[PDB]
Amino acid sequence: TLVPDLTATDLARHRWLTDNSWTRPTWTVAELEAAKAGRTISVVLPALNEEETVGGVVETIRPLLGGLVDELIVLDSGSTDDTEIRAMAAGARVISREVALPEVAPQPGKGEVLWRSLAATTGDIIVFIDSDLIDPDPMFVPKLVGPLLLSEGVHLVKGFYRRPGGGRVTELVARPLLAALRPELTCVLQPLGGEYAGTRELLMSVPFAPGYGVEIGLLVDTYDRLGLDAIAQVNLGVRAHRNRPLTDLAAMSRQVIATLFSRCGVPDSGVGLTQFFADGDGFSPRTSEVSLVDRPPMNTLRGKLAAALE
Amino acid sequence: TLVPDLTATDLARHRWLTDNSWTRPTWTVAELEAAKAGRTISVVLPALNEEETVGGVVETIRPLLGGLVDELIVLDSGSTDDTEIRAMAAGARVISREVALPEVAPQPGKGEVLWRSLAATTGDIIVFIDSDLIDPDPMFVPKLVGPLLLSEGVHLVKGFYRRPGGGRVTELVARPLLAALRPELTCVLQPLGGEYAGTRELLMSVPFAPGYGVEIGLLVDTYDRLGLDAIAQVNLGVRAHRNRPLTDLAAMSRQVIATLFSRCGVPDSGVGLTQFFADGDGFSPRTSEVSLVDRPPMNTLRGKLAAALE
Ligand SMILES: O=c1ccn([C@@H]2O[C@H](COP(=O)(O)OP(=O)(O)O[C@H]3O[C@H](CO)[C@@H](O)[C@H](O)[C@H]3O)[C@@H](O)[C@H]2O)c(=O)[nH]1
Ligand SMILES: O=c1ccn([C@@H]2O[C@H](COP(=O)(O)OP(=O)(O)O[C@H]3O[C@H](CO)[C@@H](O)[C@H](O)[C@H]3O)[C@@H](O)[C@H]2O)c(=O)[nH]1
Ligand SMILES: [Cl-]
Ligand SMILES: [Cl-]
Ligand SMILES: [Cl-]
Ligand SMILES: [Cl-]
Ligand SMILES: [Cl-]
Ligand SMILES: [Cl-]
Ligand SMILES: [Mg+2]
Ligand SMILES: [Mg+2]
Repeated sequence: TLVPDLTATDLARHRWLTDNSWTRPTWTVAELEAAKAGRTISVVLPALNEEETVGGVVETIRPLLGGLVDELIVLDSGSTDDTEIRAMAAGARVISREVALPEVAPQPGKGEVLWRSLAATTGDIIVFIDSDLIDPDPMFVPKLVGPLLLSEGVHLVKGFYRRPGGGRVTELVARPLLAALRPELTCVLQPLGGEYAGTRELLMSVPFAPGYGVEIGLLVDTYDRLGLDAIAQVNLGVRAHRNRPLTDLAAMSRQVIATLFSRCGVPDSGVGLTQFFADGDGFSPRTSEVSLVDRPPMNTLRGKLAAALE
Repeated sequence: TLVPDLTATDLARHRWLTDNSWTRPTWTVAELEAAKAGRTISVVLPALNEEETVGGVVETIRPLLGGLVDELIVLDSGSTDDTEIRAMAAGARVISREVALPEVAPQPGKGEVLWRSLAATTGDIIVFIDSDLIDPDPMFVPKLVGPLLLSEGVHLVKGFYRRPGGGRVTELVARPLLAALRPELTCVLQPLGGEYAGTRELLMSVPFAPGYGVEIGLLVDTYDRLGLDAIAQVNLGVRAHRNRPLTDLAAMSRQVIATLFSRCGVPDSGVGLTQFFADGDGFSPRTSEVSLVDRPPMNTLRGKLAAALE
C-alpha cells in the first residue's frame, strides 16, 4: 500500500542499519556458547546433488558440534550423486525428505526441504547453510547465531556477503519489489540469501513457500508478524557471486514474485513463465511452472506425527 | 488476478505468436507507401545528450522523408552536448520539450519526451526510435509500420531484436511480472523495447508513464483497452545488448515496477530504491526516486493549446 511518509533517504539512514546490522562482528565462539542459556542449535544443510561441495561445507561446521552446535544435519533433497555418503564421511548426519516426515510425500524444491527439516531437528535455533558453497567460512554459524544469543528481540538473522556488483535477482527483482510492497525490508542487503538463522517458535508458526520462494516468504512473514526489529543481518565476509544462466534466474524470479505477491495480498495469475529463443520463422519456447501453495505452519501438524515435534 | 485457465504451455503456442509476430518481414517500402491510403507517418527520436549517435540514427531514416515518412523529428530532452546541431546537420527537424508544449514546464525522463512529441507531430502513425543506437538499420521504420498499414486491427507494433542472453530487466523483471499480472503479454518478446509504432488515436487517449515506465505503461494500457490482437511485433534484426551498470538497471526496474503496478491495480508504496555499497563499519547508500503520476491523455488538453492538436 501507499506509504507517502517514507522516503528512500529515510531508509538510507534507518536506525536499524546501525542497531541490527553487523558489518564487523567480533563475537567469539566461547562467549556464544556461554550465552546459550539452555537453548540448543541445529544446523541444516539442504542438498540436491552437491557431491563436489557438501563435504567441504560440513567440515567447516563439524568442529562446533557438541559445543556451540547441537545437531549438524544434511537434509538430502533426493540426490542421485554421492551427496549422502560424502556428507556422512565429512561428519554430518544425513536425513532424506522421506525420513524427515514420512507421512507426507515429498514435493520438489528447496522450501520443501527446509520445511521438512523442522520436523527432523530439535534445536531452539535453526541455522540454514547452503551446501553448494565453494568457499565456506567456519565463522558462518557463530555469526548467524550472534544476534539471537546476544541481542534482544531478534528472531531472524540474514547473512550477507561483501562484494570484492551483486546478484541480479536480488538487485533487480527482490529489492525493488520490496521497495514497492514492504519498503522497510529494503534495509536487508541480501533478502534472497541462503545463509540465515531463526528461532524455532517463529519457524514452526509460519507457512513455508515452495521452491525458491522460501527465503523471501520467511523474511516477509517474519516482518509482518514481528516487525523489522525482530530481523538482523551479519557480514559473513567476501564471497564473489558465481555465474548462473539468465534463463535459470528468470524462472527463479517468477517464483520469488509469486511468493512475494502471495504474502503481500497481490493476486498472482498463477501462470508460469515462458521464455523464447530464436529458431527460424518461429521460436523455441521454454516454460517453467510456479507454485502459489505454501506448506502450512509445521505447528498445525502437531500431534498427528509418528515422530513427535519437539 | 488469478487465471487458472491459462498455462505457460498455452502461451508458448498462442496463435498470436503466428498471426501478429513477424520473424522475417518481407514488406517493401514501395508497397508500404502505396498502402498509406492518406495516413501520414511521423518518426520521433527522443534524445538526451546523444551527440555521438543521433546523426547516424537520423541518416538511416532520412531517405524515407517525403515518401513513406512525412515528419522526421528529434525531440531534444534538454541536451547540453551537440545533440541538436548534429541532428539538424543529419537532416532532422529538432524540437525542444519547451517548444513542443510551451504551456507546461518540462519534467525529467523519457516518458515526458514521448508525451510532448504527440503535441509536436501531426502523423496518423507515430514511430519511436531511440537515438543512442550504435548500429541502426534503415529498415526499422518500414518494419514497424508494416502491421499498421497492411494488417487489420493492429494499433501498436513492438520491434524486437534477435540475439547473436538478453536484457536483464526484460527477462528478470518485466516479463515475469507480466506473467504474474498480464500473462498474455508475455507473448511480447521485448516489452521494454524503445523501437515501436502506434496510431495517433490510441496514443492521444492513454496516459504516459514517467521516466522509464513509459514503454511498459503503453503496452499494458493498449492491451487493457484493445486486446492482444491490437498489438504486433516485428524482428528488426540482430543487435547485441550493450552493457549497462547494474545500479542503473535497478533504479530503472523500480520505475518499471511502479508503472506496471499503477496500471494493474497494485498499490505501490511510492518509496524509491536504496542501494548499499560497502564502506567500513557502515555502508555507502545510494537512492533513487520513483514517480506514480502519469501525464494524462493528450486529448484532455485539446482546445487549451496555443498550437492546436492535430
Ligand atoms: O530442490 C532443491 C533445490 C535446491 N536445494 C539446495 O538449496 C541450495 C540453494 O539452491 P541453488 O539452486 O544453489 O540456489 P541459488 O541459485 O544460489 O539461489 C539463491 O536464491 C534463492 C532464492 O531465495 C535461495 O533459495 C538460495 O539459497 C540462494 O543461493 C543448494 O544447496 C541446493 O542443493 C535443495 O536441497 N533442493
Ligand atoms: O530523460 C530522458 C531519458 C532518455 N532519453 C532518450 O531515450 C532513449 C532511451 O534511454 P536510455 O537511457 O538509453 O534507455 P535504455 O537503458 O536503453 O532503456 C531500455 O528500457 C527502457 C524502459 O522501457 C526504454 O525506455 C528504453 O528505450 C530501452 O532502450 C535514448 O535515446 C535517450 O537519449 C531522453 O530523451 N530523455
Ligand atoms: Cl567428498
Ligand atoms: Cl520431488
Ligand atoms: Cl540474486
Ligand atoms: Cl555528427
Ligand atoms: Cl527536466
Ligand atoms: Cl532490459
Ligand atoms: Mg547456489
Ligand atoms: Mg539505450
